[PDB]
Amino acid sequence: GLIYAVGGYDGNTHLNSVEAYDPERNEWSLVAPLSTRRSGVGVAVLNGLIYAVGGYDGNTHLNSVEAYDPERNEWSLVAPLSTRRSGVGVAVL
Amino acid sequence: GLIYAVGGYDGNTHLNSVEAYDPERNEWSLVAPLSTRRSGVGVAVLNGLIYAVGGYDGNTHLNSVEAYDPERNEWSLVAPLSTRRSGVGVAVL
Amino acid sequence: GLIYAVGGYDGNTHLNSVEAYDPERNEWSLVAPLSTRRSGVGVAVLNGLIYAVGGYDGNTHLNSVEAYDPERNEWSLVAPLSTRRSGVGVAVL
Repeated sequence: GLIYAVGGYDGNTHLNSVEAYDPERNEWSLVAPLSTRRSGVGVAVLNGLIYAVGGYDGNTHLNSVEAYDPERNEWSLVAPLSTRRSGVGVAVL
Repeated sequence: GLIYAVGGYDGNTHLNSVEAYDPERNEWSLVAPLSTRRSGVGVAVLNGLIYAVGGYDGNTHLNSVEAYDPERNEWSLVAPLSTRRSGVGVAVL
Repeated sequence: GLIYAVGGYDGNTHLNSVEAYDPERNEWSLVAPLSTRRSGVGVAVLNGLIYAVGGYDGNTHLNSVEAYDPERNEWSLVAPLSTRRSGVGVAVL
């Protein structure tokens, strides 16, 4: 029941930070950041984990993928994509 | 059972417009626009509302967030992110 | 139970390729590509299909929309948006 906002680009850097919105309280709070800065990142939820797929870290388009476990507040890197992808769409089916 | 397309960038302006697709009829129709133009916007659905998170309005990267109620066809602004984020990934967990 | 990564931009071209992640095996595999290269594409899942909405193909911002049927491994084009939209957010409600 939370909305997670993962990465992106502010007016100054590509972001590794992640924040979560609680609609009951109308508040966002920062949680554990990604391993890598990622804008243009695709995000999906599968088996209670949040996957962050691809993006751009300021230095290169990314093929890496990492998964967030809310029960532990940590991200871990998993198998990368076949190709670097920023501006990627992600869905779970 | 509708697909909402929120904001974006055409070949001429960043967009505040929003349109909804009905697969039964293979048609898109325009609904109420966002308060702000937003490309690179993250969108998620929680408690029957559509949240539009961050993006870019042509003038600045955005920390603002707004929520759409389909029963009223209106968007309203809620608490902003801690940081401006365009190219942000959003998921609900 | 798979995560699909649709389109995007590598360090060399806008992408029509699509790959699917199986968390049980920690592997991605390439499936049928989109009709069009699409970065900045919005993706959502409705009635067992994956919709790819808008984006950019290297030549132009896109109003086209296509839908993937995993049982047939094919994409087909459906009704386009009213407006070209890349950097578009997409959700299903």
